[PDB]
This record gives sequence, C-alpha cells and structure tokens, in this order.
Amino acid sequence: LSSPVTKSW
Amino acid sequence: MIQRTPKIQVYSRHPAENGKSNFLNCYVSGFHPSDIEVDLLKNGERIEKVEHSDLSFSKDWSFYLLYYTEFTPTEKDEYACRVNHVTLSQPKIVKWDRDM
Amino acid sequence: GSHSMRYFYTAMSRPGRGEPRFIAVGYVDDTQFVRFDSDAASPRTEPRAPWIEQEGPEYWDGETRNMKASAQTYRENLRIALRYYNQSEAGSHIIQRMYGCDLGPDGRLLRGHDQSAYDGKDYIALNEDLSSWTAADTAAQITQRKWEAARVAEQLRAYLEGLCVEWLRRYLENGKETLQRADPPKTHVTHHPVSDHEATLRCWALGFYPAEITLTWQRDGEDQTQDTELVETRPAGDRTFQKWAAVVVPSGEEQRYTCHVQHEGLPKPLTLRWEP
Repeated sequence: LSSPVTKSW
Repeated sequence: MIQRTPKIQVYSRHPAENGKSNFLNCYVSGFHPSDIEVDLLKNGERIEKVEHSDLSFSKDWSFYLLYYTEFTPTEKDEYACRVNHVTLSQPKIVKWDRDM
Repeated sequence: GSHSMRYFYTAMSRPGRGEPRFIAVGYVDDTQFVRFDSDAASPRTEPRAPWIEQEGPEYWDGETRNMKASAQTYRENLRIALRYYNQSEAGSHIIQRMYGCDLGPDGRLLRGHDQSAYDGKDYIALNEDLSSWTAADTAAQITQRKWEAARVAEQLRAYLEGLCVEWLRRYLENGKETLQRADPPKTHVTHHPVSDHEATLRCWALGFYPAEITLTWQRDGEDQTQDTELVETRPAGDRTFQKWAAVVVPSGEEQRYTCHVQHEGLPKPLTLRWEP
C-alpha cells in the first residue's frame, strides 16, 4: 500500500 | 547532466537446448537517464514480438530493464541484443554466447 | 527471513513532448506486485503478482487515486526544481523517489526509508529517526525548510510505522507460498582453456530466489576478490535470478581453486570445484 503523503518540493 | 552508460547481459532463461522452447533475455542496467533503445536480434534482424519489464531503479538511482522474447534455439541461428543510449556514439551489439 | 516493501517513483520531463511521464512500481523483497504508468492508455494501478489480485475495488481505486495525485505533484516538483537550480525549460530532467519499510525476522519494524533524487544525484532523504532530513545541497535545503514547516516527517513516520508495516505483513501472509519460499541456487563449475597454460573456471548459480547471493572464488583457501570477474545478478524472467563468478587460473592448478556459495535457501554454504 502506497504512501498518501504529499511531498511538494 | 551526469550520465551513466548501460551494462548489458544477453542470456537465456533456462540452459539452452537446440529444438527446445526457451526465453532470450537482454538485461540492461546501471544507466541514467532512463531513455534507452533495446532490440533483440536473430541473425542480425530485429525480432518483432519483444516484451519488457516496468521501469525501476537501483539504490544508486541507476535504471534497469529486462527485455525478453520466446525463442527456440538451433545450432545455426545467432542471437544478440542491440542497445542505444544517449551515452553511446553508436548502437552497441552484444552477442549471445551460450557459455557466457 | 527479513522482508521489505519498497515503492519506486520516476518522473521524467520531456519538453516539447507533453507533460512529464510518471511511473511507479511496488515490490515486496525482489517480487514486483504493482505498477502505474501515466502514459498507459488508461492509467491505473495494476496487479503484477498473483497474490495481490484478490484485493478489492476499494484497494485499486484508492491506489489509483493516490498515484494519479502523486503524478501531478511530481510534475509540479520538476517545475520547482528548474527554479531551484536556475535551469532552462529546454532540458529533460528526472526526479526519483524510493520509500518503504524493512522488517526483521521478528516481523517488527527494523527501519523505514524515504529518499529522493534529482537527475540521478541525491536530493533529500528522511533520516533513520523518521523525524529529520538530510538535504544534499542548498536547493534541497529549501525543500527541507518547507517540509519542516509542514511537519512532513511526522506524516511519513506515521505511514512507515503503521500502514506500511501492516500491509507488508498482509502481503507476506497472502503471498506466503512464494514470498516466504527461498529457492536455493543450482550450481555448477565450467572449465574452458584460454590458452595452453591458462583456463577460465566459471562458477554458476541459477534458479535462486531471493536475489541476494554471495559467490566467491578461493585459491588455496584465500579469497581472490581482485582476480574474480563477477557479473551483476540478473533476472531469469520466472521470478528467479542468475549469477556467475569467473577466474583465470594456471593450467594444472585448477584443483587449488574452490567456489563458495552463500544463499538463504542453503542450510550451509556450498563449496564446489571443477569436476573433470
């Protein structure tokens, strides 16, 4: 199951 | 940027036996960026029905892909993998050697 | 056995040729089980192993939504990276990310990972504490500041210690027939003269899973690391892997050389010699 977390640079 | 040239291995899924169905593999790895052109050759000609794995990469960020096709080896036929990449001046051809 | 789950994201820009391509693949140990490709005719998270197929519509819909959202985020990140490195809009660039969790033989969390790269170089990494960051350069320090202000590490920690471990354990049970089976290597040694006074000994390992293996040549019991040619472990295409190690030896000295094989599927390490 993948990570739902938003990682905007 | 900084670019890395592919490593290339050509080989079969099972030990080769003339007349017995098998799979011919060309494994390309260690390259960056991800665009790459890979053909499997039968007596110098491009095999049409070639499948490949989904793009992934190693812990050093370099990419790898498996290209493969069903084949039945014979004594007469020669097989090879042909690879182009931004790092190569011209396509590199690696011949299938049953023992290497 | 110890076990791990890893996702691998690649986003590649291509000026003049549309929006950046995003591909994601997920693995348990050396077994791929899902893929997503934004260039597919109908992009969807898709099964790539038989034991994941039983997951229901809510799984596939949720994963597809997440990966489509990630594709959009990484398209924006590629635009942001251009700014941070003062780069033109003319070139092709790549962002990569790998993340996931490792379990010990206990089945408990050993450690988590979330690491990213830009054009093949380290960009930013979540430290082993799952609470701080290592930025590779002054561009990545800008991202680090943003993620600190947004408490991104706390969210990742919650995922890595929670859902990541829970779902890896679920996959390991559902796929236990294969994921918890080690296939030991089939091994043999070949011999080929190079010339009248040298020969190549090649130690082969075929048909093994998982990929981790050690193949070494010894001469008179001493490792021959410098004189050994070792090919990269390669996939056979049927889940298993292959590898060989070769040494060139003086004719008549072949029996002074032994090949040693270590693999999880073996009760004890194997020693083999050329058998003429």
